[PDB]
Amino acid sequence: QTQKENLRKFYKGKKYKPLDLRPKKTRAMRRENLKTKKQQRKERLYPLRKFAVKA
Amino acid sequence: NKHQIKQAVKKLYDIDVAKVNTLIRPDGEKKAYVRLAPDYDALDVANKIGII
Amino acid sequence: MKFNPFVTSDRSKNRKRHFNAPSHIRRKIMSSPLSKELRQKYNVRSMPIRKDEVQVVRGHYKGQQIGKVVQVYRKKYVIYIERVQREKANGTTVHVGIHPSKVVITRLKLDKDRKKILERKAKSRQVGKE
Amino acid sequence: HKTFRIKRFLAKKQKQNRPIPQWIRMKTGNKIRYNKRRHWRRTKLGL
Amino acid sequence: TKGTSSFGKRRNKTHTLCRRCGSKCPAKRKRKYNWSAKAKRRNTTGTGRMRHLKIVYRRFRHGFREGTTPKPK
RNA sequence: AGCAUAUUAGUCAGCGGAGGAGAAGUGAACAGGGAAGAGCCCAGCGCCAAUCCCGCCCCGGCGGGGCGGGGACAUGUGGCGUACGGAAGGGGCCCAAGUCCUUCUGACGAGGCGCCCGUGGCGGUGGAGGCGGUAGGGCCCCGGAGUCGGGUUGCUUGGGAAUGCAGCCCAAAGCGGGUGGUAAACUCCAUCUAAGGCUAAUACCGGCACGAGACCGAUAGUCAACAAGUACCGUAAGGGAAAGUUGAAACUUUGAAGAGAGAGUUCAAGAGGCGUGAAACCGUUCGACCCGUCUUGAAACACGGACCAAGGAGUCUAACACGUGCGCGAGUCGGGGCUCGCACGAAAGCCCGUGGCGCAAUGAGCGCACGUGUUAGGACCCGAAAGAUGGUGAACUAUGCCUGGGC
RNA sequence: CGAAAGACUAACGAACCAUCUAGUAGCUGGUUCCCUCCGGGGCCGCUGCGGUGAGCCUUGAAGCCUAGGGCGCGGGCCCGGGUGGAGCCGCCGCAGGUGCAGAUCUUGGUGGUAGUAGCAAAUAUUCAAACGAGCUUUGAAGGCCGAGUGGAGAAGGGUUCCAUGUAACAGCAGUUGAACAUGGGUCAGUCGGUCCUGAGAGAUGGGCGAGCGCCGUUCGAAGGGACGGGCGAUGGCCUC
RNA sequence: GUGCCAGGUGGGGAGUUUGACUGGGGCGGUAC
RNA sequence: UCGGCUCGUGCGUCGAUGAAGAACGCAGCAGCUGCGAGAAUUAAUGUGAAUUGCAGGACACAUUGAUUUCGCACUUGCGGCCCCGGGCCGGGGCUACG
Repeated sequence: QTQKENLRKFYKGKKYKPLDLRPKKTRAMRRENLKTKKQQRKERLYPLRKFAVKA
Repeated sequence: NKHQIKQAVKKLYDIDVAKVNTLIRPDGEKKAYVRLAPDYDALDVANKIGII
Repeated sequence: MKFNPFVTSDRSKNRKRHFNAPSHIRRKIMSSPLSKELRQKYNVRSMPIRKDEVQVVRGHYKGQQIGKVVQVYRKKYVIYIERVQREKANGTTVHVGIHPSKVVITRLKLDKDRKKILERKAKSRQVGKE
Repeated sequence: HKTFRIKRFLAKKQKQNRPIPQWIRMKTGNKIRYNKRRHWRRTKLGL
Repeated sequence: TKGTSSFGKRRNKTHTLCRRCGSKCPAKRKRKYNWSAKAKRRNTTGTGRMRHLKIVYRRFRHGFREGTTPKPK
């Protein structure tokens, strides 16, 4: 435990680290909010409105 | 293997080894006969270890 | 009547859970009532039995004599008491197992954990009363 | 003439041909009364 | 002499122990068929130790958390 | 009732590829009513490399900012824009009330106070609301080619001069092309815009974790309530059991010994490593042919039946017919929705009449229930010789080869 | 595969294994309570559910046994007695995997046969002693095997090997055992494997193939290795 | 030569059929 | 009756960071089960005085505090490259295809 905590402090901040020091969630999980300028402009010009009926 | 067994015996019991014979027993354990150097008495060494 | 789902009320499931309970659950299952004096003092009805001075109120050994608990064999769901015992064939003496629900705790072996457990139970009781 | 793997299989099969310890008969929920015993002539190994 | 006499000439083994399935399954894929469901259930996920899947189930019940510890005393 | 087309059936077996959903975007469609509801993006044509990937410094889904080098890219990246036109919740710990009086018992019963709690009336403990629990609470620009279409072949479909798919040959057009359920020529009309792409009511006999049942109760229910896919069988593919229950609580003497006689425990061993404990089987104390069955005819020299226990064969679904019972009646009948929360409640209650059947025929009462009959399904139960798909074997034997041994 | 007999292909005129498959059968077998009527009724019976019986029960439920007392045309039922030890039944409805003598029925158990068939292939045993509660061991005889009933291995077995100790099994017995129990035992540069390729098996390239894949084994840019020389090997600081 | 279609050949192989009545069945016959 | 069967609900998570599955091994004194040479389990957290068939835990009273094997090949056969230590031996890291 002491060795591995020292190793994790050592490799913190490095782009590439040993595989055992990389998170292991699930092969599928290791393999989103980017929008095109077109979609951003569409959202800005036509946002969803809050409305009520029969008033 | 025989080299590893000889080195391990030398380091653990601070002794010299003449030769090592090995067999694998019919129960799956490996038995080693370590013949010591002539200038070492296996009886005294065994007493030091605890056997005999 | 039980209304909460995720609670079984099924006989086979209840019995399986009871008979395969881990020891830390068997601790609270093996609980005994406190005497009237202790119940009045601590405002607590029952406590898990510890390795305590108790009385026997059911069975062949029921009576007023007070004996110290000497063993809590949670595997067999019985406690051994100081003088509640029997003679074997060869004359040796063996303890007779008593279920904790048939014993009344007259004196508590108190430590910090026991005192904090009693305080927790009393505070919950007084919150409920209010 | 044996291989290492066959000999290890035989050793494991030998270490399983012993009677149950007697004290296991004294346990709280014991249903066993004796040992899956194998005899070299009566039953043959899977080889 | 096709019976008892011929049974005495049995000295050479056709089969030996397999290094993958252990039975007395070199193809990368495993031999399995739908016409023998009994054989399929004799060897399937859950008949072994599952020495990695059970831990996966336990970790799923908590969201696959890692890099954290319960709060120290 | 044969059988070849057909059916079985685009089904079983076989192969490939996933996701939490996927895909889509004999005998069907459309319209109608609901559940849900969501729309979009390229290429192309145009204008303006405006685009993307890969050392230093500063802030457990490796991103953001600054600075400098390399590459991709003009055989085309990016912005505008594509038919509707465009541009200019988990985990942990807790919380009510009888072990009151008499009494039964080996030890929650019975008789009282009905006493006490109740937002609380399953399990354990030697028949319990009064130990765990439970209930409810706490911490101007504008179109996709070997593509459409055509022929032919094979499969496929309800698709019929050919619904879809695929091979081969031919092989496009642009006021064009497809469709308009009968082939074709001419001609009006309607409708959409193929040959590029993305996209959130439904399914779930595997898995994780739960709840429940007019289900089975150890020859039943999973093969498996138990050291069960175990023991065991087969070279192998594979095949595959039987098997739950003591109780409430676990010294003397004969004999070589197993085994007995006393003694002892327990309510009980007339419970002794086993609840109760049946039958078959054994130890001891005058008329009258054998049933079941097929048969014209059975006591038959026709077949099955040594004996006893347990199991064992007309079921369920759908359709139709008739009969009967009930409600309403020219009508009658509610998949979806709304009722606070799911003990009972997957109940019950209420409503959208779309629709079904009936009220009209001819030509090219309803709904509910019960019974009986005829069916399709394993179809009252057991029973072939066969057929098909995919696999395992040349340890016997058959033949060829290699390398040995022998006469 | 067959010097051919439809022979052999793990005890064949189309192997074995699983599935389709509970394949189909105008054919054989079986098809479970009583009474009544013609030629439906069951205060019959079984299991479970809704109601009801201020039902029954450790002062003893179910179940089982009984040359006890009865009822019913009977399907059956009631009561007495025993032993048993924890639940059960009546009535009104509802529901069904609901009644057995047969099926060369399934599973389990048990008879007569019956203390019967039988324990008859390979020449053969005897005397004495010892241990022991009671065919073994020792000695002595007489015999046998005589290309072995001798001494060693391969395949196969897998602890059966050795010692000690001692109900079931060794179709009589056992003081004995390949049985049971406890504990031991297999030592390699030199004896094998390991190395070679033999018949052959089988990757890569390539081809084929819906696909798992399989065809092919020489039909492709298939060399990763050589003492010798200089930059830089300088490195021990240049011997190799 | 290969791919596709067309004609022939094709018990090498596949599937199937090979009536009924009837002084048993077959042969005969038709009382089908 | 701590087992089945049936219905329903929620979720719907495998793998080269090496899975499913197999083998072997691990307890003071076979199986099943649980584990991996740290082997009948270590750490942490919660809980709180047991585990138990048998004697055997000083359980700091701040009761920290009981409860492996399955680069080339499949015979442990044979390598190669780079480091480390001991003088060839041992250790570590690499060396599959697309």
